[PDB]
Amino acid sequence: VQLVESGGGLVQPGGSLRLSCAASGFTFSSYAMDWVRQAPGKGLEWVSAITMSGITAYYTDDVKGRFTISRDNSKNTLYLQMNSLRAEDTAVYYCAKEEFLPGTHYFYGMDVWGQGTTVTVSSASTKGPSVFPLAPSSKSGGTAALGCLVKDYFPEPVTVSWNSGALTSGVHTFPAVLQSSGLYSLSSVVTVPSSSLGTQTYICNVNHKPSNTKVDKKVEPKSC
Amino acid sequence: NLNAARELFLDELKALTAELKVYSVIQSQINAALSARQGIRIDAGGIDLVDPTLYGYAVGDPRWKDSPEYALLSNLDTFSGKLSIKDFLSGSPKQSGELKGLSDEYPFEKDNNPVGNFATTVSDRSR
Amino acid sequence: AIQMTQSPSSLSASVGDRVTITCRASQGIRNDLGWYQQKPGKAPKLLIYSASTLQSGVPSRFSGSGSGTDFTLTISSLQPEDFATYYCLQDYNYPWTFGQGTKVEIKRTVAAPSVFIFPPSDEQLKSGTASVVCLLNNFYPREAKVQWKVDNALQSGNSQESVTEQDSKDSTYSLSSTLTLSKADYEKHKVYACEVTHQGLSSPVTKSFNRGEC
Repeated sequence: VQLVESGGGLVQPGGSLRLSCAASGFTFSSYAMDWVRQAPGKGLEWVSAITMSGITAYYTDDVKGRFTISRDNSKNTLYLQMNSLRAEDTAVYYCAKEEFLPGTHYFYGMDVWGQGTTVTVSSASTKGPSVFPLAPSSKSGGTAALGCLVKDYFPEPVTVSWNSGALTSGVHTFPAVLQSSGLYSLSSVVTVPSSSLGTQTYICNVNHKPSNTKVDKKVEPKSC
Repeated sequence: NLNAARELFLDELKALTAELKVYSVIQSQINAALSARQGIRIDAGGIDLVDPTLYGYAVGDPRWKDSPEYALLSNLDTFSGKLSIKDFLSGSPKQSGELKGLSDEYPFEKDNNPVGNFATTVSDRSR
Repeated sequence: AIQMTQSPSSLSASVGDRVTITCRASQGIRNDLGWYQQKPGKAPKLLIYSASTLQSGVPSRFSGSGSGTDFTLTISSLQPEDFATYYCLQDYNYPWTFGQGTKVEIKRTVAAPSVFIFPPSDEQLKSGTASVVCLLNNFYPREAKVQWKVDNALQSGNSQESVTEQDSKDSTYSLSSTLTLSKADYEKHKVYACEVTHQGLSSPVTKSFNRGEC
């Protein structure tokens, strides 16, 4: 049994997307189907269901009159037409097969899920990050913190490594936060011995695949 | 004059008895659904009411076409060789009138089951 | 309509403990309630349906209970694989609705955050914005108050936080608070201070710098 979602991406407020879910390895026309979404950091929200026949659709309140669920049983495919999109619709959208009690149409839950497809609704244009050093403290044979501030990029994700992957101990790369500008921002930091701040070089390597930008950045102490 | 009038009233009584028979067939599909906590399609995906077997006739029996059941069904607006439950219920002419704006299915739900509400709508015509 | 309220929102326990999550409906939903497990960056998995029936393949330590409005997922002897978030779902009425979720985190001894503060880089200040970053590193529990003071003025509504997932090595958390100001407002003040209250710290720890003093 398998469900593969597709059709997610980037769209502006007021725009439209069509999600597809391709079913295989079971009789698609015999089971009811759902969309479930999960916004970043938040929990699960049931969005829509449709009967095996494809004739009767049900919707969660936020979505009524904006989204339309449908299916094509000859194509083994489930659809979600998303119109009048807004920022709050930004989420991973999961496709899910309903199961019935044996010999019934008595629905009890979703026992097979897809891997999900991401939808991002925003006014922002695609933009690479600015990387700034978080330069190690003035005071410290102790331990010192040291980092990179990866600021004003869009959309997610960025990856960050230190000294090309050679430095992994004590690294904490943080979940991004959405700033009020519509752009994301995050910091990666590392804890190292104070002694090394003269000898050891620290470069953070920041990849942002959506903009096709990589940025390497030295982080040295301040001028004294 | 008098024996002719008798036979028209037998033909009227035959036709009504046939209409009631079709409602019985529909109503028993609806109860089959209710029993299995199941939904029912009433469009082309549901049962075909132009089917000899439903009314006691075997498949190739030539007197099926002369039956009062086939007389009723094949004279409706909606008849097209086949006849869905919705086609029959919405079709005219018949003495229970018409039912407009029925959906193509009534699915099992857990509260205010639409199958149950359809059962009631159909039951208020066999009256 | 129907609102599901799980509790607790999160919960700490060790391998072997007996865990118990609760889900409450605002109206009667019979036994028409399921439990799902989710782990980070993965699809949800059905564990229990019809209030108490085990999905096949789910191990016997999981068990479900309840009727009407009050329900209960129970893990009898918690295992490494069970640290995850759990959601309840009612399907008695449309719209079907989920509970807000219950995270099951790994429990350990209290540990204090080492705190660090970072001024804006000179390079950023060319752009016209100033970002001051406070780092709490490797602490437990997750609860923590971080207060920005600018010349002893408690700052409000101009900072954002972010937290790592519990660490695979030492089960700690780390936190980043980022205070954001215009270049203008940054240069108009002198003492930039991050105050950190947390259980492992006997009294609040402050870290600070003075603007421009290396």
